[PDB]
This record gives sequence, C-alpha cells and structure tokens, in this order.
Amino acid sequence: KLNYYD
Amino acid sequence: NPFQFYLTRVSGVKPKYNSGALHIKDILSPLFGTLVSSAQFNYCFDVDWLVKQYPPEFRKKPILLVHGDKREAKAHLHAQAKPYENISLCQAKLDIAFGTHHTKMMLLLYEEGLRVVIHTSNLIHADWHQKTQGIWLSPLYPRIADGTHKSGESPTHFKANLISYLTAYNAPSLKEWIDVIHKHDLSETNVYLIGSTPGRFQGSQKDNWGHFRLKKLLKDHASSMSWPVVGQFSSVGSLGADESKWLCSEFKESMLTLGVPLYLIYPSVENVRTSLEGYPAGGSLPYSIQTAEKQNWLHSYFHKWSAETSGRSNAMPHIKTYMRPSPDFSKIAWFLVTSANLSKAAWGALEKNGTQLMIRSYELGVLFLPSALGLDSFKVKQKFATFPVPYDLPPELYGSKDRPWIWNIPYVKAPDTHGNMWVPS
Repeated sequence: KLNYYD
Repeated sequence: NPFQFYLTRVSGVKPKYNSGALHIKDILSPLFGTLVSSAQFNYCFDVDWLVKQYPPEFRKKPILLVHGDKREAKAHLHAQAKPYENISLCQAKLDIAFGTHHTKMMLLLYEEGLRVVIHTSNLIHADWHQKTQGIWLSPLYPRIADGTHKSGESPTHFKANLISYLTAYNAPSLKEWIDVIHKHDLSETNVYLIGSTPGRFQGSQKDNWGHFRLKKLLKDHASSMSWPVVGQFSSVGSLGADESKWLCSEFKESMLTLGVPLYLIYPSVENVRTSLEGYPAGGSLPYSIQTAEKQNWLHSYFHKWSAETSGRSNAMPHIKTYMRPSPDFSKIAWFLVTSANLSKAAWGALEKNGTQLMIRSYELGVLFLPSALGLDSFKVKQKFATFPVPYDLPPELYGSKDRPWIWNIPYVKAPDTHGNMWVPS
C-alpha cells in the first residue's frame, strides 16, 4: 500500500 | 541523554529546528553500525524509495518487509519488491475485519550488535518530508558472549515483551528474528514496550495488549500523588454515540491509572490549510465525515496542533503521543510514543460483558516511566531528567469557528499555503 488513499 | 526520543527532519524549517532531528538515511547510516540484515515493519511502503534510503554499501543486504496487505494490494507490493532479490516479505495475519498492520519498527542486525527502532512514520517519502513524526532509538545491543549464561533481560522486561510481540505473528520469517533477539543483550533498555495484536483476549491475557497493557504498567510502576491526560493522534476511530461508551469509560480509565481533564490534540482545518504541505497534509489525517457525524460530542475535547517549542506548528503531526502532565504542565508522570491512533481498533474495546478485550490491529509504542530512571516524575523541557515534549503546553482549545480536519469533504472557500483548494473525488 503506497499511502492511505490506495 | 536517557530518552533517545527524536523527531524526524522537516524540510523547509530553519536549520536549528533540525539539529537534533533524524532522517531515515541518518538511522540507516554506517555511523550507526555495519549492517548485516534488517526487518521493516510498517503499514505503507514505497519499496523503490525505501531501498534508496539505505546507504549504497548496505543496499544489497537482506530486507524483510512485514506488512498487512491482502489480495490485489499484496500482489502490487510483491511486484514492487521483485526487482530487489535481497527483499523478502512477511504478511501479518489480519483475521479481524478493519484491522491493519500499523506497527512501525526497524530491526537492524549489525556486525557489532542489534538495534531496535520504534517510530511513527510510514516507509514513503511524504511521511519523512514535512511532518512531525517520532522515533525511539534503542541502544546498540551487543551479542551475548559465546560461552556465557545470561538472560540479556532489562528491568522493564523489554526483551521478553518484544519476543512475545513477534511470537504472536506466528510467522516463519519472524522466528529467525526472534532467535536473533535471544542472542543479544537488551539489558540496558529503560523503556516499556506497549503492543497491540489482533485478537479477543480473556482473563489474564487482557493485560498483555492495548489499553489494558498500559493500565497494568501504570498500576505496577507508577506511584499516585487533577493531573490531566493528553492524547495526540492523527486518525480517529468510531468511538460510540457518547463519551461514556468507550472514551471516558474504559479508555480514560486506563490512562488515568497510577499505582480528570482529558485533552485531545488533533489538527483543525486551519492548521492543515496553513501547513508546510497545505491541504495534502490531510492525506495523512484520514478522519471521515461518516465517522465524524456520528460523534460530534468528541469535538469538544479537541485542541489545536501547536509546536512552537520544536518549530513544527506548520509540520502536521503523524506522531501519536499520550501523557500525564501535572496541573500546571511543568512535569509529567509518564510519556508514551506509539503507532496507536485514537481508535478501538488500535487500543482495544471490551466485549461480552467486559470479560473479553477485542483488538483489531498491530500497534507498538514505548512507554517512558520515571521509575525506570529512578525518578518520580519528569520535568518538561520547555524548549525542545528533562523530557522533550514535542508540542506546546498547555494545549489550546479549538476556537468557535474551528473544525476538525476531515479528509473526504471539500475545502474551497480559502486556498492553502500553495494556492490550492481540496476537492476529494
């Protein structure tokens, strides 16, 4: 997961 | 300095504010040890970025990525890692819905010994650029001599507690790390480990994890003497229809244990709007309108982010901290830096008439207790024996026009630092 929004 | 608590480097503040600060490249530098192998526990990862933070000479040493990704997200992480032959992955089981593997920890094995780093940052460029984040650095733990009989244990039971935390993953690649820890001397450790792991915990087992773990430590290793509780975080779970369902009942009850005003610190929209990053800082403050509208009562406890003491008022917090200051905020009974946000998922919630503690997630923090240094309390270092609190005290209440940052609604009436609006979609 690259960050919180994907 | 007995605390070994550091903030990450912030780009775009005056150099004096980065002098005691650490970037991940500093942590992984050859000055810290001759690296042999490493394990990186985290939530979000950018592998290409991560590999570049290791010094070129160490870039080909084995790296274990401990993550919680499933299905497609797991496939994508494996794909980013594939190019790097030296990288293996460990998928932490998340058997409970809405759980995350949220722990941020580095295990660093060197020729000269072992280091444990427990911190608050995701392994992605933006978490280490312009945010307020915290780091605890263990000492360099030496290997226990080839022919000697020692436990390598500290008075805080850190070695056992860490092995127990890793043992709960029930993962083959972590058994090798458990064996490595067994071989080292962790006796110099002066902090207590506080972990969460997914599960439903009954009887004696309740004290092992989450807020009951904190409660147990505060009961056993703090002495009692109106002293407020401060909680500071970057994500907010669904806490229930009112303050008595969890926040002020089981959660505050654990936090105020020793041997009461509650301040919660969470960025307002204005804090985010005028930050170094502007509105995109909000990409790391994922409080949703769906959650917020269920619990408007919570917002009466909210206080602004302000960090003049560390020159970080414009560096939005991704650090999470909990502490117990005196009524005048000049000393504290204890301080906790952790990955755990203000959620039942992270801290645990009581189930089945209060005989069961349910935790959704992996979390890890370190507790600083005065008793571990032979003291009764710590004095607060007013400008970042003396504990470096990274934000200003006392915390300032939201003004009547302030709102909590909520990441999935638009902000289009005022531009941010970079002249932009925020329109999620």
